[PDB]
Amino acid sequence: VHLTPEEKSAVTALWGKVNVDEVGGEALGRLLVVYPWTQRFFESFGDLSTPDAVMGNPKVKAHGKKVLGAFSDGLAHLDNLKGTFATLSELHCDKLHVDPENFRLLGNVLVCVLAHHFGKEFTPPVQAAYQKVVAGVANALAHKYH
Amino acid sequence: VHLTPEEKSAVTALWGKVNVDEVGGEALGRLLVVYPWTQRFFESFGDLSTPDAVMGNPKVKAHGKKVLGAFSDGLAHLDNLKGTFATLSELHCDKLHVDPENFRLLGNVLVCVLAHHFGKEFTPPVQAAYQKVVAGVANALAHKYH
Amino acid sequence: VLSPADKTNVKAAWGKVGAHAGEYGAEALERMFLSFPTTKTYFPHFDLSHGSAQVKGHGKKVADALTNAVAHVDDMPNALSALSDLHAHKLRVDPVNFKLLSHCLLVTLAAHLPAEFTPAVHASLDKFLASVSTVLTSKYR
Amino acid sequence: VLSPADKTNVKAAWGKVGAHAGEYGAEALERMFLSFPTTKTYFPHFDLSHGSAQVKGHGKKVADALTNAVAHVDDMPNALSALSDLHAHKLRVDPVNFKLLSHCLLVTLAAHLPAEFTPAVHASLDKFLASVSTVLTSKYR
Ligand code: HEM
Ligand code: HEM
Ligand code: HNI
Ligand code: HNI
Repeated sequence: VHLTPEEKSAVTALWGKVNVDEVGGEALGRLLVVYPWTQRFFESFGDLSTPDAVMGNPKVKAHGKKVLGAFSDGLAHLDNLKGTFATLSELHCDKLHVDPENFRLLGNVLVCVLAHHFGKEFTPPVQAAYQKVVAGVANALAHKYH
Repeated sequence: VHLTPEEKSAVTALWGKVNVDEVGGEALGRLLVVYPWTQRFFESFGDLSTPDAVMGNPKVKAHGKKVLGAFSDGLAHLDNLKGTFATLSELHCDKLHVDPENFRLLGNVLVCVLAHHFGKEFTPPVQAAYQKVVAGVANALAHKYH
Repeated sequence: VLSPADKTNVKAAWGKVGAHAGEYGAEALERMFLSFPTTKTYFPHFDLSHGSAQVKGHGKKVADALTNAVAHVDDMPNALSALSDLHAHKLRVDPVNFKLLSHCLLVTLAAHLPAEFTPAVHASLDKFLASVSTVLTSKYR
Repeated sequence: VLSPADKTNVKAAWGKVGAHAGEYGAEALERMFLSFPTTKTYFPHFDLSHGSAQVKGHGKKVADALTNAVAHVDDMPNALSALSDLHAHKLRVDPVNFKLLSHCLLVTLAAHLPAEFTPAVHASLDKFLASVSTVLTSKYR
């Protein structure tokens, strides 16, 4: 993927209505609740023992902000996602030791969060465009693993 | 996928020793035995009732040879697998209606068949090169799906 | 395994879906076909574009199967036995596709149930759909 | 579900493996790290140098657990209970990686058991490794 011009416009239009800080915290939080083995990377974040403990965890929210911030910046470069995320790919491999499968899990949780926030506005074609985006971003973040 | 010059040599060298008739028949046969739901695409091949029937089936053997022949041709296009399998990708999508996940399953089985034949000669580094190849071929065959 | 809280959450959420089950089933299928084009390989005999009568009808069948699974949440292997037979011996959908439909069902529920689709309920529904999927692929080989 | 025929094939094949199990476990790990480098993200604390004693030691542990699972093939959930606890609560390896290790174990067996690795035995071993993987991820959430 390979987004169509109509899909790029749809992605950009919806994202203009997104509070990136807020959606970021929500997405990372839900990742850790729905797939709790992903908590393995965040022992230093403190209390993750209940859904509320995770979702309201200040360090989770803070991290979610920086993660979706990087995601947001990448939306300006949909034709070169691999290059855009190359240094973050290398970092997540060499320094953070994060299985790239986690990027796929986060992408699908993000899509759920967008649907939750936007409701009927998150139409099936709009979802399809965002699925291309989160797949591209996950693939790009996985690309420099070795 | 991006093979190293050293891996390209290892792939080509091992393949020069491959009996495509045997390996092709064995690979398609084992696909149908190990993952029997894949038999859904080959009802016209006749008797697939037992493992012996599958492996000994003339149409299974003939098809396996043909499939591996196309695979072999792809080995001469390692820097452009997408281009060389573009036609077959469209075919499998639009005419054959084959879920591309099956390409990965076949790749798995092929690697097992190569290991079975070559034994200790199928070293971990040689396997790693061939995993790059089968992933590349599967991705190339899936690339034109729509 | 589904926890007591999971089962409470699934029953509550699906109960709220209520009469919309069939509509939401069809919407999840459409979302799947658009988002994951490889899933269309299982429906070459279908009209898959928006407003499809075949998709609407199939959505109802899928939804009704899920409703039955919820009603028998402690005995899904047996409640779904005939359906798992059909999947194993006829439909023979590759297991990866169940995750794709499950995701699209979650997206559909999130889009329609703002108050109900909490993180905990989200987690429970994902487990539930994974468990249903496991039952439906349990007889493949 | 593992059929009685599956269990016969697995017991026979693993019996042939015998005291080579530890060696084959290490080889399967080596094959996995090379073929599927993302799996190395679970071992940053390991020495992954060629012929690593730490990797060989881990191969032995993996093999011993599999040998125990073969010996208790009728009741693997109970036999692997402590190990499944550790995986769910501490190791927390993403489920996709179990298929990668399973494949590399099959490749290793195929390379060492030219006579025993028939299509039927291949199928049974694949089902067995998938079943072990299911038990090891059964308490994840
Ligand atoms: C859209 C996907 C993602 C993006 C764009 C992203 C981006 C980032 C960025 C910008 C940083 C800070 C880098 C630095 O410290 O120099 C970071 C750190 C980190 N990321 Fe990712 N990330 C993503 C997904 C994930 C996922 C899914 C996980 C694990 C489940 C993860 C685990 C981590 C960890 C553990 C850190 C270090 C946190 C710390 O400082 O304690 N990331 N990420
Ligand atoms: C490396 C992977 C593969 C390659 C290179 C390949 C290649 C080919 C080729 C060259 C043909 C004949 C094209 C023609 O007749 O014009 C073919 C046909 C076909 N392929 Fe594939 N194939 C691959 C994998 C698969 C898999 C995994 C499946 C299903 C599980 C599959 C299903 C079929 C079917 C059903 C046909 C038509 C057979 C018939 O005529 O009845 N292929 N393939
Ligand atoms: C991507 C493919 C795919 C997936 C993921 C999937 C997942 C599911 C799930 C998952 C939770 C459920 C509950 C479910 C339920 C059903 N499916 Ni699915 N099915 C799929 C492809 C089919 C196909 C194809 C048919 C046949 C439809 C037809 O009309 O020919 C089908 C038929 C059915 C029927 C009708 C049975 C009958 O006619 O007796 C039910 C019920 N199903 N399917
Ligand atoms: C790719 C990652 C991965 C996979 C797929 C995997 C799959 C498996 C399988 C599948 C059939 C088996 C039988 C198995 C068995 C074991 N693993 Ni695994 N493990 C994995 C990564 C680990 C890690 C990491 C450890 C901790 C090692 C250490 O010593 O720090 C581990 C620890 C163990 C131990 C040691 C337990 C103890 O110390 O009490 C056993 C036994 N395992 N692992």
